[PDB]
Amino acid sequence: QVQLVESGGGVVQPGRSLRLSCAASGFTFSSYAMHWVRQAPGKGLEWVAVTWFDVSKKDYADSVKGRFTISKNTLYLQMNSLRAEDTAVYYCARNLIRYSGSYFPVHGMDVWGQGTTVTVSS
Amino acid sequence: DIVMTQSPLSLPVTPGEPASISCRSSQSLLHTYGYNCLDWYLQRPGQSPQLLISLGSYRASGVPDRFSGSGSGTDFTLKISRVEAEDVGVYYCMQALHPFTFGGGTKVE
Amino acid sequence: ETQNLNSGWTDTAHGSGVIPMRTDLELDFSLPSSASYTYRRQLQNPANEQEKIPFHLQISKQVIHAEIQHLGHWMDGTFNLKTAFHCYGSCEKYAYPWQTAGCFVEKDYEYESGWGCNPADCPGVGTGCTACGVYLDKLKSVGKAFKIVSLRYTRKACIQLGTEQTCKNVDSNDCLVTTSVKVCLIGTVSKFQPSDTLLFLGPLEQGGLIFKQWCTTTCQFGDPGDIMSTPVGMKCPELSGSFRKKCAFATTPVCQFDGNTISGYKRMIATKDSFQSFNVTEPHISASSLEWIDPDSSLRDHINVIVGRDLSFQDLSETPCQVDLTTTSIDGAWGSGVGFNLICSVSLTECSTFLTSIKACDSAMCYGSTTANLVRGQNTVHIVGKGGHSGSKFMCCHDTKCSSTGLVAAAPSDKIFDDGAPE
Amino acid sequence: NLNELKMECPHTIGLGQGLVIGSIELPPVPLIQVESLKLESSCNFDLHTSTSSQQAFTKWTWEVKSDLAENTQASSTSFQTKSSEVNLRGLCLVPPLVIETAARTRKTIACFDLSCNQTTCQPTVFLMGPIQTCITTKSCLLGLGDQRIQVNYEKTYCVSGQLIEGICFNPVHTQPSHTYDIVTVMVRCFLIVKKVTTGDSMKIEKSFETLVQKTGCTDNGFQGYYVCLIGSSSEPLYIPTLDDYRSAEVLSRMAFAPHGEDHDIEKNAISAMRIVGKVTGKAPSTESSDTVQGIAFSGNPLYTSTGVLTAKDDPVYVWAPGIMMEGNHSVCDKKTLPLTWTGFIPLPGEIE
Ligand SMILES: *[C@@H]1O[C@H](CO)[C@@H](O[C@@H]2O[C@H](CO)[C@@H](O[C@@H]3O[C@H](CO[C@H]4O[C@H](CO)[C@@H](O)[C@H](O)[C@@H]4O)[C@@H](O)[C@H](O[C@H]4O[C@H](CO)[C@@H](O)[C@H](O)[C@@H]4O[C@H]4O[C@H](CO)[C@@H](O)[C@H](O)[C@@H]4O)[C@@H]3O)[C@H](O)[C@H]2NC(C)=O)[C@H](O)[C@H]1NC(C)=O
Ligand SMILES: *[C@@H]1O[C@H](CO)[C@@H](O[C@@H]2O[C@H](CO)[C@@H](O)[C@H](O)[C@H]2NC(C)=O)[C@H](O)[C@H]1NC(C)=O
Ligand SMILES: *[C@@H]1O[C@H](CO)[C@@H](O[C@@H]2O[C@H](CO)[C@@H](O)[C@H](O)[C@H]2NC(C)=O)[C@H](O)[C@H]1NC(C)=O
Repeated sequence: QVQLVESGGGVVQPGRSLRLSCAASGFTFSSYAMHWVRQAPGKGLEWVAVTWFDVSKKDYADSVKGRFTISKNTLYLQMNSLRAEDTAVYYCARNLIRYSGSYFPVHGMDVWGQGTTVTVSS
Repeated sequence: DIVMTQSPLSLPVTPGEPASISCRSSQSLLHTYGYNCLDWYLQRPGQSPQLLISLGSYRASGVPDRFSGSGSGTDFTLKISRVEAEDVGVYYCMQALHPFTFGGGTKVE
Repeated sequence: ETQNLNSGWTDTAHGSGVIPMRTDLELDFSLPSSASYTYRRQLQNPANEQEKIPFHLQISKQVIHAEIQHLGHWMDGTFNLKTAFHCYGSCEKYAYPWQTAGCFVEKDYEYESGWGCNPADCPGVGTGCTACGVYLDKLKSVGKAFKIVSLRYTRKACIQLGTEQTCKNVDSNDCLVTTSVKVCLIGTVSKFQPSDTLLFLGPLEQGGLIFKQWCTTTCQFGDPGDIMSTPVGMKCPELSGSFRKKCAFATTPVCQFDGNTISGYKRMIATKDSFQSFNVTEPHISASSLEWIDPDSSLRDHINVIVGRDLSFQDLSETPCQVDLTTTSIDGAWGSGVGFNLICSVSLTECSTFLTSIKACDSAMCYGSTTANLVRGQNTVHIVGKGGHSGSKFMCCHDTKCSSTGLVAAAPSDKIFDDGAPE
Repeated sequence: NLNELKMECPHTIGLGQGLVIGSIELPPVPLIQVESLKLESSCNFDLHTSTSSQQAFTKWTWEVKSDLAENTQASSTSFQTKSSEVNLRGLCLVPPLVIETAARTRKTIACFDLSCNQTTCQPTVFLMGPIQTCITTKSCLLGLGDQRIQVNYEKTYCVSGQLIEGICFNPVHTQPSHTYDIVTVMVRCFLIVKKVTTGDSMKIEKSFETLVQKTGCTDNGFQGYYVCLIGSSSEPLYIPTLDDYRSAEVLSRMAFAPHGEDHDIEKNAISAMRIVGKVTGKAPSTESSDTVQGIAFSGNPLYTSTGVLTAKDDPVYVWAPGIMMEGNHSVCDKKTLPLTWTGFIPLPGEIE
């Protein structure tokens, strides 16, 4: 079957470091784009980053650009200089895209991970 | 800039009636390829988000016929006929291209 | 001075050359390969002229030894072009039967919107990768290839001096040195060179082809040796060329290829007359060397022979080998056309063995000769000749001793013979 | 329209041994007409009728979803697959010992296999019999659907080996030496179902998993073997035979080319197709879970579309038009074995 499992979540102080991981299985990692979507406590949904066309192109959100880097068939997310406003549950999702360097979806994020929790407040 | 606006932040209703959710964008979501780059997601209380509609009106696989997507340009709408008990959760529209901005949430109960 | 002998028989009259050993008997001559040499003289002591010793020099055919590297089997192939458009996602690797081919090269094309080439048989709008590939199918072995590391040329030298006999292989660096006779192979000219590649389309004794340019480091489809089947596995060439993404019927994406589509074996077959071929006789191959006899006079040797002046005539003429000849049978007919065969019972005495030659004369001239190693007792020798006229009773002659009986015939090689008889 | 099936016979018939075999590709027929196909004989030999009986196949097809919105982009869920049982008649389903003893029983086997895409099937007719039928029959006319097949028996050189520079070389009969004159001969193999009560000796799929060095598979319960014929005339070959070098080489070629040669119509020579995607199915269709997988495609008919599941010893026959069934021996689950297999085998050779 296909599924996504997250790990590496924890709780640290502002300015430190943390790295999340997303192990994929059941589908080709070069045919689907891989997204990171977080959800602050009691708040809505916020897109974080994405990688597509195997792992040669990457994009990030403005609020995080330059601080996170999206790197076994597993997906990583290095969270450096994690300031205190990134407190959220981070999800791992896939979606099908046209086979090109230009990101364009064929359908939305169909299968998600169970999510991992990371809170930074001191 | 670009932001998404969702109507009723809360949509309480009984089981077995129609329901409507609107989602309005700052700029046009109609792509040159001819697709509205907007998705519809649902998050149950203890569950991760799930896919309902992709690219404006294309019903996702495994989603029953009661859900329906429509709209063009900037004014999009999510129709659900005969609301069931399983439909409880928060609804989110999402832009399908980079600026991936979310609607903000619409609660149903 | 050297003397370039050639193979063939020459009609000679009766006689046998006698050489009085006042000086060292020196022979300098060059003979072609695949040509056996027979030099026969009677060596006579200047003092006591009744001391005559037989000298028979028999030089066998040239065998050529080549240190070789086994390169494996050359392989023919079929150029097959295939295009696979994925309706979604990436192009899968080793997921389809055509990717089981012996060797292949694929190119992955991105989906470009606005190209217009959208097939109508995908379940929707196809947006996946286009996998274009060249696949070499139906690989067959067409022969073995060997690379020449080094070359060495030997000739078997057999000598009958008086009552003594010996046979020894001689090459360039190992001259035969006896107390009385020295046989030196001084040089050898060859059609084969080191680093040459020998290709054998069939068995060893069926011939071969010589390749000066055989693929090694950079191997391309169409080169001599492009596809090789080695013990470690399949060694494959680069498929020189490029892919071009085309559109057929404004619907289905199809790829085309600009470059060579003819295998190296097929391009060799179309130009086979341009490759040096060579015939092979009595081949012997190991894991490190190849041994054969060229039968096409492609090789030429240069031999030097020295017979010492001070022969031990007294010890070499103790019990001289005595042979007796009786003419018994004759096959074939006469004349210069059909040729004949002469059966003769030869009986040697005293000696255990004796290397000599029996000749086929008539009343005036000899038309053929046969050299053989006589074993003590009775010997049956067959002689092939050509010639004769009414009343020419064919008989067998050892030097000048001919059988008393003579047989007439009916109505209508690559050897060298030199017994000193008058022409 | 008619098609000439040529039976390339050896010149030595009275002193000959083994069988003579031939095959021919027929024009494609639509999918609806497949179940009513009957192979008619009218020949002058002794036809074995076992293959002319009905057998249940799990017809496994794919198609685009009928309720597909306009401009819907292709995905893994934009199409569906389905399966149902259907009776097929005339396919190459030879009982054991039939081909092996055909020389003694003097019987002739005639059948066909199917290579299909989404809408049509191309039949490949096989005909094999005793060497002596090259004289007693000589000429005949088979029939299948709307097609007739002119059968000609003609004496042919090097029917069992390969021509090297004009001289025939046959495979070595046994292997004492090392590496020498290699010939490349065509083999046509046929799957045989044969169960035994206790041992693992008939689990041929375990031999393939050994050759590809795949450990831990347990879905290899099928019991059977293959009967191969070399060239156009030879004695039947049992696969696998543990002391026959030909058997080990034929088995090795199957392990690394499970679908064997294609039955392509190389006219036009434009090899282009569309890969719909990886699919799974229920075989039999009354199963509660998926039992077979493969690759759905769109294009001209290329490879065989018939096989058996390697999981069940009770043979589960699958007819998957438009789907290349999973044949890679390195997987453990949902793999299949083909009904017919054509390949080219490199073997040590010797002159006739
Ligand atoms: C069932 O499913 C499995 C799993 O999907 C599948 O396994 C795959 O098998 C293929 C071969 O059948 C494997 O691919 C081979 O990989 C080796 C190793 O690749 C690395 O190393 C080489 C250098 O050693 C690098 O060049 C390469 O980029 C990798 O880093 C390759 O060596 C193989 O290439 C040779 O064979 C090709 C034909 O398959 C030739 O086209 C190619 O030119 C290569 O030829 C070689 O020839 C000389 C020999 O030394 C050499 O001098 C040349 O330079 C050249 O290297 C080949 O790519 C693949 O990894 C497996 N995938 C897995 C295990 O996940 C089965 O194939 C499949 N079976 C069936 C029947 O469907
Ligand atoms: C190898 O031997 C063959 C003969 O066995 C040579 O080919 C013949 O050459 C003669 C001489 O001109 C021709 O009359 C024949 O027609 C040729 N063919 C045959 C089949 O006899 C061949 O030339 C030899 N190879 C080399 C390199 O000399
Ligand atoms: C499946 O194979 C059949 C047979 O080749 C294809 O049908 C042929 O299509 C060509 C061109 O459209 C016609 O000229 C032939 O007359 C057709 N033959 C038959 C028997 O119908 C068919 O197109 C293939 N399926 C797909 C999806 O390509």
